[PDB]
Amino acid sequence: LVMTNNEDVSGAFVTLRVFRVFRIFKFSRHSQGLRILGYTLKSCASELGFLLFSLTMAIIIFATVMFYAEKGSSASKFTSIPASFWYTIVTMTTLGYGDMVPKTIAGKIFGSICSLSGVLVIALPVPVIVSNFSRIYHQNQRADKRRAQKKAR
Amino acid sequence: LVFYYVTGFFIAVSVITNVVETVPCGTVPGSKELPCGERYSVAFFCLDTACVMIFTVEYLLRLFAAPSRYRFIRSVMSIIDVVAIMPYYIGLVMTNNEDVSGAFVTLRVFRVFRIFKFSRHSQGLRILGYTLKSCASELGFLLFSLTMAIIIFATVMFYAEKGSSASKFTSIPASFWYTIVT
Repeated sequence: LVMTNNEDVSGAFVTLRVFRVFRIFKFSRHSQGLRILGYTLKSCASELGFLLFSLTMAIIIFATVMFYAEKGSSASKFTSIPASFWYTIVTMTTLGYGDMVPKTIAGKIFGSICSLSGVLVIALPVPVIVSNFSRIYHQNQRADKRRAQKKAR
Repeated sequence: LVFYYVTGFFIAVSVITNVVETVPCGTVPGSKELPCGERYSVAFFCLDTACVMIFTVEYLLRLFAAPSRYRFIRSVMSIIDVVAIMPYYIGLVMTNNEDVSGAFVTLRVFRVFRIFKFSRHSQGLRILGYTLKSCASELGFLLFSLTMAIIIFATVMFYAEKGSSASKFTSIPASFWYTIVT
């Protein structure tokens, strides 16, 4: 309202229009699920930090290696280390869009290593996170049943 | 505490600058576009030399106080700092005067190997290393199984899809890529 399209430029309004979806979170009080997932994200806060750090340095290492391996080629779309974060987070996560693929005989080796390394690195939190999700949900389940057994009395 | 919070600073500074030295930025309206790392040659030369200095000064005082001034040299971080620094000293001994494109990146790549100094900072990297060592029996079997499975499936796909129009399966060495992708 304050800034209706009279005083507006294309590079100034979507940055707040995007936030409109942020109202979907009000569903929290409706579903025990979103709130319990938030609580178990908070309870596991120690693990996501290590996941983020490991992911970041692994991206760095493998981006440098693939960059220097596949740098000199015909139209090698690995123009930069900032241009090989995309490829490496695609590979490490086993997406594989196929827009950038190595074509050396060294780049292939390092990509094949990169994919397994990503499978390894990312599979560290997903044990504990799902374990604690189950844990908190069963805790609340026995909580509700305990209160109900109290309401028997 | 402050020594730790200030030595964690310069590993990071070198990492970030080694990252950025490749970003093509600066249109250079006079000539073609250059990587930032070389157009500002002295800017990054000073940074690299300075962080080399900091790592060396840390390394000396680290070594000097070891019970075994030798068992510290066989350490897990000894070779870390050694190979962290050395590709600079060879960058001095072999400055671009005596250099060929196929001889210098093979040591320039090692520059990222200094990122491992973050080990003593985070319990995570060290514990992950210790559990890689504790599971050393399983990675061997994984490597062997992967290698023979690649062999088998590469041969099978090779002989199946060999005869086709532009069948890019020209070789068993040409069907390791496809099979480790799949």
